[PDB]
Amino acid sequence: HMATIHPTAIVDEGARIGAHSRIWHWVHICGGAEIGEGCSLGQNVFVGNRVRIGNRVKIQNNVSVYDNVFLEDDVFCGPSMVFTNVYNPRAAIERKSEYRDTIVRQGATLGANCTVVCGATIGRYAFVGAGAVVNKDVPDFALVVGVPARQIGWMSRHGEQLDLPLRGNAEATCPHTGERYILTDGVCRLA
Amino acid sequence: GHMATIHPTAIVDEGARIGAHSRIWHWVHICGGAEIGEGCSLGQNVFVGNRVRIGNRVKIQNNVSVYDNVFLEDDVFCGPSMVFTNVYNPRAAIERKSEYRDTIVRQGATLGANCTVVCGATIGRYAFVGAGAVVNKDVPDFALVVGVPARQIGWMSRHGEQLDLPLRGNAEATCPHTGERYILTDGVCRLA
Amino acid sequence: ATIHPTAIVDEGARIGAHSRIWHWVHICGGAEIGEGCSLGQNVFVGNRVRIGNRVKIQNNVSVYDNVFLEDDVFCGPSMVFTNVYNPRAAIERKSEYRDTIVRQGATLGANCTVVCGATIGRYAFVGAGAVVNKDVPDFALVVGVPARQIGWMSRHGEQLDLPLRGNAEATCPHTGERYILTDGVCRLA
Ligand SMILES: CC(C)(COP(=O)(O)OP(=O)(O)OC[C@H]1O[C@@H](n2cnc3c(N)ncnc32)[C@H](O)[C@@H]1OP(=O)(O)O)[C@@H](O)C(=O)NCCC(=O)NCCS
Ligand SMILES: CC(C)(COP(=O)(O)OP(=O)(O)OC[C@H]1O[C@@H](n2cnc3c(N)ncnc32)[C@H](O)[C@@H]1OP(=O)(O)O)[C@@H](O)C(=O)NCCC(=O)NCCS
Ligand SMILES: CC(C)(COP(=O)(O)OP(=O)(O)OC[C@H]1O[C@@H](n2cnc3c(N)ncnc32)[C@H](O)[C@@H]1OP(=O)(O)O)[C@@H](O)C(=O)NCCC(=O)NCCS
Ligand SMILES: CC(=O)N[C@H]1[C@@H](OP(=O)(O)OP(=O)(O)OC[C@H]2O[C@@H](n3ccc(=O)[nH]c3=O)[C@H](O)[C@@H]2O)O[C@H](C(=O)O)[C@@H](O)[C@@H]1N
Ligand SMILES: CC(=O)N[C@H]1[C@@H](OP(=O)(O)OP(=O)(O)OC[C@H]2O[C@@H](n3ccc(=O)[nH]c3=O)[C@H](O)[C@@H]2O)O[C@H](C(=O)O)[C@@H](O)[C@@H]1N
Ligand SMILES: CC(=O)N[C@H]1[C@@H](OP(=O)(O)OP(=O)(O)OC[C@H]2O[C@@H](n3ccc(=O)[nH]c3=O)[C@H](O)[C@@H]2O)O[C@H](C(=O)O)[C@@H](O)[C@@H]1N
Ligand code: NA
Repeated sequence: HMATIHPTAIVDEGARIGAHSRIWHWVHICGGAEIGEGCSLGQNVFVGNRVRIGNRVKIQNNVSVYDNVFLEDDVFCGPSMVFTNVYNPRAAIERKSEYRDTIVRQGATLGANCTVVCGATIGRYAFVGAGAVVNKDVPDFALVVGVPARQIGWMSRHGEQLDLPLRGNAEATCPHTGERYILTDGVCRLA
Repeated sequence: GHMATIHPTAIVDEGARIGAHSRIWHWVHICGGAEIGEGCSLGQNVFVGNRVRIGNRVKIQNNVSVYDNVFLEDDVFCGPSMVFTNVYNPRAAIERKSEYRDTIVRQGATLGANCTVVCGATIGRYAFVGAGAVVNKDVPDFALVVGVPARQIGWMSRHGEQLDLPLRGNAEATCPHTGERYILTDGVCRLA
Repeated sequence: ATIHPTAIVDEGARIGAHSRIWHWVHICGGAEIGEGCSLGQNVFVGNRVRIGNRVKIQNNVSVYDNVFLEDDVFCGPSMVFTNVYNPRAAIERKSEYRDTIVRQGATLGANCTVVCGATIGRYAFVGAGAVVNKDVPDFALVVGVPARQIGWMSRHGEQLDLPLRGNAEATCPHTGERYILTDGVCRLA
């Protein structure tokens, strides 16, 4: 049941990778990293030391999970999406002491080639469209697109838009499962 | 010296079909189901899935992952770190391997550096997707599209320069490099 | 320079003291890299490339032929350079490369893209994800697709209290250094 690791991958002494996880070609994981069970890390992923990745997190090719990135259970990182840890980098000024956290909450989907400016929290089951640039917190269930990203709707856990306004108070059901969502002052939650 | 073939660091899985005179560079991984034509170039860290067909003289720059259900015709150009997809609405907790949508890129299309194509879109012959655009709808033959999301702003000749053609209606234009004539018919561009 | 054993640095490449080359980097034999640089995972460097001193290049950056990086340039993770403006696979355009010159202290944010031909000014700052397709003035802060200027960044890397255009003066509070905006061009006084 131990994690399976491609022979071309480099997992540095000390790293913790949970059962049933799968680590693919030319992945490098630093020794501080903690990765849960049933994760998948695609070709050329990088993982830093100051990183916690939960269970069943699927990370596509070419994603660098840097120090100060935290991924909850069931997060999806699409191909070539990009995390950061310094807000205002300058090569002349080492900013390793100024890292900002990026927290991605359970079930959030980070679309292909999106970018997340450090300091943002991405809420539970949020959905960041392909290519978006996130530079503010993303509410639970929010669908955001564009550069920079702006909220255009709400996404059910299953991954389809809810017939719910952005603002105010309202209720709606998932078009697939029928489960109910409540909007209260512009914040969406599961009933 | 000798012509480069397949860099020794590449991994080409048993079964892959690669045409003559193609060049596969450092730390490329090609899956066993893939078919790749003649005269192609695959840059550093390319990935190619199993359910993939790539034509002839397809030039793929570094860091492009040609996933299952992407199909590239002859003379397609994939710019550095452009991005294909195959699931429209991914959720880690919901496996969607039976829900892949095709991305078909027709002959001569150019996909600019760091663009992204949302699966399901078809990219027309000799289309031109500007650097960093995000394509989420079909792109007509010859269309020049830019932006997030991508919008059509012009028409690009086979040579790769804008044609003096309006976006809609009927019109004609000539490429000054080749003298090739183009006809627009109710907003659809073709070579004469 | 210190070079990870998985990196491939082709014979002829010049790499200065105190530089660090990380996992599965490939550097071509014509490249010139200065002192105190850092090249992250899977970086690629072409032959017709000059990279100055103390240039920090994060993972997944391809520094292609005709890209020139001055000292103290920062290239963020997965940012993207180009060298052909209008590529077509059928038409080899290796003779038509356009230069991309990135001047001293400029920062290229994560996952930005620079269309070849642009010059990026000294201490400019290209926001994460921007697509640059025009020259970026010294100290300009630009964001968006395509990139548009929204302010001015000090060397330290925080916005200066200057109008977007016009004539004005400002001081960096971290260093006390003075900036002068003359006819929309910012400089150190
Ligand atoms: C967000 C997404 C799921 C579409 O959701 P949807 O509910 O079907 O939304 P629609 O297509 O109706 O689009 C709604 C609006 O948002 C815009 N939009 C949708 N996705 C967008 C994106 N990624 N970037 C910018 N705008 C986008 C649409 O253009 C439309 O606006 P318009 O009418 O002004 O043109 C899809 O576009 C997307 O980004 N998928 C991600 C695919 C991916 O990253 N997969 C990775 C795994 S392989
Ligand atoms: C599209 C491209 C070829 C320019 O074509 P062009 O016919 O010269 O067009 P122009 O530069 O006149 O631009 C026309 C409009 O489109 C905009 N535009 C052009 N390219 C754009 C891009 N990639 N993204 C967003 N907008 C863009 C321009 O800003 C201009 O708009 P504006 O007048 O409102 O500012 C070029 O910008 C590009 O994207 N090249 C791709 C380079 C590449 O990917 N190379 C990879 C191989 S190394
Ligand atoms: C540019 C940046 C430094 C913010 O600078 P700032 O002076 O704090 O600017 P603000 O956040 O006040 O933003 C000012 C405006 O520009 C917009 N903006 C800021 N950064 C943006 C970006 N990258 N793309 C698009 N828009 C952006 C903001 O949304 C705001 O406009 P709005 O009011 O319409 O929303 C930051 O967003 C950024 O891009 N950092 C780069 C991180 C990176 O690449 N790190 C790499 C090393 S790990
Ligand atoms: C990766 C990281 O967090 N980078 C931040 C950092 O940059 P940098 O150029 O100094 O790099 P870097 O820490 O040396 O690592 C470079 C590469 O070496 C590899 N690397 C490095 C160390 C290690 O122990 N293992 C390893 O694999 C691994 O491949 C790694 O990617 O400081 C910058 C800053 O000051 O603003 C921040 O903006 C950056 N986000
Ligand atoms: C690659 C791919 O098509 N991913 C889709 C997929 O995700 P995932 O995390 O389950 O991955 P994955 O199939 O295990 O392959 C991961 C990596 O392992 C390597 N890989 C994998 C298998 C193989 O035979 N060879 C190989 O190299 C190779 O490097 C590969 O990149 O299911 C998602 C979903 O359900 O929504 C879809 O959104 C994703 N687009
Ligand atoms: C990389 C580069 O500058 N590409 C430009 C080029 O495309 P292309 O497909 O012909 O490639 P390429 O020169 O064969 O190199 C491909 C890969 O082989 C590797 N490579 C290649 C040669 C070499 O000596 N060493 C090496 O590592 C290395 O990994 C390299 O990335 O001609 C196009 C064009 O005509 O418009 C331009 O738009 C492209 N910007
Ligand atoms: Na990218």
